[PDB]
Amino acid sequence: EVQLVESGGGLVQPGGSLRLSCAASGFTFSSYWMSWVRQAPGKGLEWVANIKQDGSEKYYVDSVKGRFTISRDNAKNSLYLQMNSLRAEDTAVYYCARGQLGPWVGVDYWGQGTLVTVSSASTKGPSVFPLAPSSKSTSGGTAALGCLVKDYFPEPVTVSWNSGALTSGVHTFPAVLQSSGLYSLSSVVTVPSSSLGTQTYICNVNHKPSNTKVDKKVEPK
Amino acid sequence: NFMLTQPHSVSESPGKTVTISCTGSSGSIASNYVQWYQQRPGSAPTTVIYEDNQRPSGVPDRFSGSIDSSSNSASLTISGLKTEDEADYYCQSYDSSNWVFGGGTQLTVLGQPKAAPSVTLFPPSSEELQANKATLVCLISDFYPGAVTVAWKADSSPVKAGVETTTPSKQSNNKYAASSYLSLTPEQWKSHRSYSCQVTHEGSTVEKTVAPTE
Amino acid sequence: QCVNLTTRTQLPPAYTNSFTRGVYYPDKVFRSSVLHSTQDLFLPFFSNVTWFHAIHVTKRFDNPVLPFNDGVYFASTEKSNIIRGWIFGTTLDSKTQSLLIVNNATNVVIKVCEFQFCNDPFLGVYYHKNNKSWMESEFRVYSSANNCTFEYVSQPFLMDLEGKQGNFKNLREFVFKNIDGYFKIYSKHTPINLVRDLPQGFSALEPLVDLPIGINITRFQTLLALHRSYLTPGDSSSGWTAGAAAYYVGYLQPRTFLLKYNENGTITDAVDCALDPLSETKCTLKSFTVEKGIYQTSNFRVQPTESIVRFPNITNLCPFGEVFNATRFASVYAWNRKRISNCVADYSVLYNSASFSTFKCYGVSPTKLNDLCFTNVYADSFVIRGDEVRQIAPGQTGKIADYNYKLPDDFTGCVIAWNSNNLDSKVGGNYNYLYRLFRKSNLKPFERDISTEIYQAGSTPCNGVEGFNCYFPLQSYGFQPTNGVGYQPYRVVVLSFELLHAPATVCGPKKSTNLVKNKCVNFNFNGLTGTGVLTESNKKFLPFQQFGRDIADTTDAVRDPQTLEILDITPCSFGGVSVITPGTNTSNQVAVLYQDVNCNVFQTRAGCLIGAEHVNNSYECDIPIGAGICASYQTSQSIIAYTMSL
Ligand SMILES: *[C@@H]1O[C@H](CO)[C@@H](O[C@@H]2O[C@H](CO)[C@@H](O)[C@H](O)[C@H]2NC(C)=O)[C@H](O)[C@H]1NC(C)=O
Ligand SMILES: *[C@@H]1O[C@H](CO)[C@@H](O)[C@H](O)[C@H]1NC(C)=O
Ligand SMILES: *[C@@H]1O[C@H](CO)[C@@H](O)[C@H](O)[C@H]1NC(C)=O
Ligand SMILES: *[C@@H]1O[C@H](CO)[C@@H](O)[C@H](O)[C@H]1NC(C)=O
Ligand SMILES: *[C@@H]1O[C@H](CO)[C@@H](O)[C@H](O)[C@H]1NC(C)=O
Ligand SMILES: *[C@@H]1O[C@H](CO)[C@@H](O)[C@H](O)[C@H]1NC(C)=O
Ligand SMILES: *[C@@H]1O[C@H](CO)[C@@H](O)[C@H](O)[C@H]1NC(C)=O
Ligand SMILES: *[C@@H]1O[C@H](CO)[C@@H](O)[C@H](O)[C@H]1NC(C)=O
Ligand SMILES: *[C@@H]1O[C@H](CO)[C@@H](O)[C@H](O)[C@H]1NC(C)=O
Repeated sequence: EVQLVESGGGLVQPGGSLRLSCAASGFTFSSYWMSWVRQAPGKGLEWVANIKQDGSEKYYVDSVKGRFTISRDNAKNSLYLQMNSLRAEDTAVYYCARGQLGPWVGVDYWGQGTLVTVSSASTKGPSVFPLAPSSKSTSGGTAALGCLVKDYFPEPVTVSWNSGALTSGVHTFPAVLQSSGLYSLSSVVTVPSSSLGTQTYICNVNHKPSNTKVDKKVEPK
Repeated sequence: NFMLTQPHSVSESPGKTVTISCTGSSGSIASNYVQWYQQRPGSAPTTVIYEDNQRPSGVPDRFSGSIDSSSNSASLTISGLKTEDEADYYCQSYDSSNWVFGGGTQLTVLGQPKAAPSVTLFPPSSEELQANKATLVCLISDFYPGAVTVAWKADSSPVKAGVETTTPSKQSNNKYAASSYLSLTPEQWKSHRSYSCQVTHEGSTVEKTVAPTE
Repeated sequence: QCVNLTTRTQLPPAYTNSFTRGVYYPDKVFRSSVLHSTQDLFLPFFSNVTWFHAIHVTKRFDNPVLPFNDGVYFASTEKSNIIRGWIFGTTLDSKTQSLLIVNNATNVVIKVCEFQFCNDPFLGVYYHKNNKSWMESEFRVYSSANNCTFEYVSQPFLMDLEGKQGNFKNLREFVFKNIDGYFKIYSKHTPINLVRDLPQGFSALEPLVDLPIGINITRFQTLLALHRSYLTPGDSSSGWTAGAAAYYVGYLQPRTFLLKYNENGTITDAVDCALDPLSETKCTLKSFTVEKGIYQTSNFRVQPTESIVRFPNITNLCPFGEVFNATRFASVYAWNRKRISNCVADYSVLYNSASFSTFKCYGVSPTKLNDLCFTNVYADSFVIRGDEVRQIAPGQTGKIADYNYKLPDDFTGCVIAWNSNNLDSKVGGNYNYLYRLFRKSNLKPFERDISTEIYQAGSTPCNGVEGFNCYFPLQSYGFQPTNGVGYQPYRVVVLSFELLHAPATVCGPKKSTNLVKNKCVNFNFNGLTGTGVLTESNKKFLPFQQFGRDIADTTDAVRDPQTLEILDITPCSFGGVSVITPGTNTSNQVAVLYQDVNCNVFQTRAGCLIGAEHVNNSYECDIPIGAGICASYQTSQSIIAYTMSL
């Protein structure tokens, strides 16, 4: 029974350098072929690189040719992958692949993997827009309330209403990716229209990476 | 330029035998070994077929493979089609010092049949437009199946840029909900006649019209 | 219908000790004054038994879905009759047959069906305002059942619904078993005045019912009854009472027991055989009284731990180097034939490299090649352009496949192909390589032809000169440095392996584990699977021998092949478990004696003696042991060992 552990990702960088490691146990590292395989989230499988059991011969794909490097050692039973000059396409999940005899037998070994994403947006102030639909007819999805969160990075956002006092009927739509790779989402709650002026509605938005907590009252137009 | 061609949605069938074909174009796939890889969605992949005729230990004997050199295609056959088959499959080859992988063949399908989609509009308010912003959001929910298209109609010409749509999400109503966002400018907002956001489904089209007059 | 509970503060389960509990009648026969031993599933004495609480005074309500092993032991010290019944099943989702055994206030029924169970079945008891009696109305055990096979109604046991907080007055035990699909229930009501730490009394459990059901049981749950008086609001969320109750759950395991019977055939005492050496001595002698003397109960044998393998050294590398690293390659119509034999096969460098383009192995699978030993290995070699490489495989037809080189349809070999364009062609191209374009007929497999005659195509002979309707079957190949990839030269080497009646000469590499000595291990040195220690000997061997025997004709000396050490073979250990007993009405402890096993603990000449203290003084001895040393019970007082006095 062979353990494979990968921990090399978890941070975003455009055109920088990253170091990924796969740890293997339960077998002899210096007698079988090794490889690295990645896949895009929501897309198919593709091959990245392979290396001989002694590290003498290494090969990559033509897309990553010129850059990239792979090295190994048998004393501590580990595989080393180093990357440089990354691009936006490199959002992928990388598995360290282990061989049996050569490149014809099969991959047949996929370590669990590590999620690797790359982005250029570090941290920006979120925008809060508690929309107030003062004039709206009945027989709709939302009677009268609105809250919008736009231009924030990265996920997630703690969205609360009335400091968490109300929790029934709260529906929070998932974030959408815009043309610039920016997140935006809205949350709606169903409340009677007769309490527009008789009840104070406050949308609470908290961002942990941005350390911003903004509470905004809802006032009808 | 070695590559492998295989479909993306096949074997949507209960309890009988169905074959999946993967073929190449640049060279003969029968020269080298081709293997089939089988992956949990959201977990680590595995392998169902290796050496092109055998299977790893513990793999049930339902899966089988064959090679047809006349059509230059590789066939993977599943017999049982039990409840443990929710996967996407790949065919992998070896041309010369490089590995090539297949596109992927998704296999997942092993009270009211129709739900009316509730569709809502939220035009930007005075607070939005005073900050040089205009966010129009098109919300759709309670539809089945979750295969819908969201489009925006202007006064005399459909738009192409500035519209973003997210994949539907599973809510607590045995249905799905989707959202669309549009970024616009106040100049064209007041220079038009009536805004429309239309959504299409299986034999259904719901259209909604609003006016800039408030 | 059912409702869900709310989270609250509970109590962790504790563990208690059983005291001669869990004994029932193993058969339906009568035995009088008989000490009979049977193999059946009972509860071991002084074993760890899982304990649960049910007392309110807080709010303890813990009924997990415990697994059902082979036989369970359920003992309840019920006083106020809070316990109601039990349920069984495997998944409890209306997919498999499941049991429902409830002792209701009016009658006892046994219904086995596919009842839809909730996460916590229970029975609800209310206190009426006008009526001063406790009655049960919430019958929330399941939702519905579809179809089933077996149903039974027992005797109408009278049930008390009033719960109190006083001490317990009755003890009830239940044993549930499932052998060959037959359900077994054993129970007996035994009054007692105790609350905790069940007494050491003995009470055999008589059979009650033998319901034939024939299903699978792997999970079970317990049903409890709560009360809703005027103090509680009456909602099953945070305010309720359950009186005072307690129940014990134990698991049965198979053991051998010696059962004592009296003149009226009731079980009085039970003795185990795998619990105490004194109990083993009692149950081996088939008597409850043991006198003084030596006794043999069982034996003792050590087991091997590891399994080492040391195959002989391999250094006969096959000539695979120059056949692949060959400067000159023959033509296709004159392909070379080289026989490789009498060497250790090494395909490790063959598949670990990647300069080759084709690694297809027909007939045999290349994943196991080092474990296969063949008699003859052949290797051909020829050069062919990149287009006619798929024609090498059997079944296909073409110019090369039928006029120059044909392979049989039952090929069990391998084909190796790689590209070499710069080496096989200079700037001007190579023209020294010949191939056949015409032939009289097809070519049999593994047949080559050397003749360069004039091929005849028409009916009129051309009288052996160049002309029309007859040409040269042998033609030259043109090569270019800047041609296509498919027109580049490729070197193809075909390996063929065959089996004959001769002994195998080509074998794959073997592995060798590290040598562990002075331990009871298992080894296989090419001629025997011997288990034992490997000591260092002082006797040399002549330089032609690998084995070695003794006077008694036993292989006890084998030379290690890779460093040439002479190692002896000795069995690990074996013997018997002898015991000395002071006798009856004198003592209760015994001491274990080994016949020849070498190790409170005293190293005697007659083996290993434990549990007896050696003393230097000598008295007259009564219990013989051997080698001039006896044992006796002498002053508290314990068993001593000493040299006997003449
Ligand atoms: C032909 O010669 C090459 C060149 O040495 C051999 O390739 C070497 O194989 C050995 C195996 O022990 C490796 O340790 C070296 O790293 C390899 N060197 C190079 C430069 O490739 C090859 O093994 C030879 N062919 C055969 C079949 O013996
Ligand atoms: C029962 O098990 C517990 C923990 O598993 C242990 O502390 C206790 O000593 C055991 N009881 C006996 C009688 O061995
Ligand atoms: C007692 O419970 C059993 C279990 O199903 C049921 O069949 C019986 O009708 C109940 N008794 C009364 C009086 O309802
Ligand atoms: C219905 O009863 C039959 C016995 O007559 C049994 O074989 C069958 O399994 C039952 N149905 C289900 C769904 O278990
Ligand atoms: C009962 O379970 C055992 C072990 O799980 C299995 O071998 C047997 O086939 C099962 N029988 C039925 C009737 O389900
Ligand atoms: C059992 O046998 C003993 C011995 O004679 C006798 O005293 C006792 O009354 C008997 N009990 C029964 C229930 O027969
Ligand atoms: C066995 O072979 C190894 C090298 O493969 C060598 O070092 C060792 O001395 C050999 N053992 C002998 C000759 O007894
Ligand atoms: C018994 O074993 C011990 C340690 O293994 C050793 O010192 C002693 O000499 C042995 N006794 C005999 C009689 O060989
Ligand atoms: C017994 O007495 C002798 C007297 O010399 C002494 O050497 C020996 O150690 C004693 N043995 C014990 C077990 O006390």
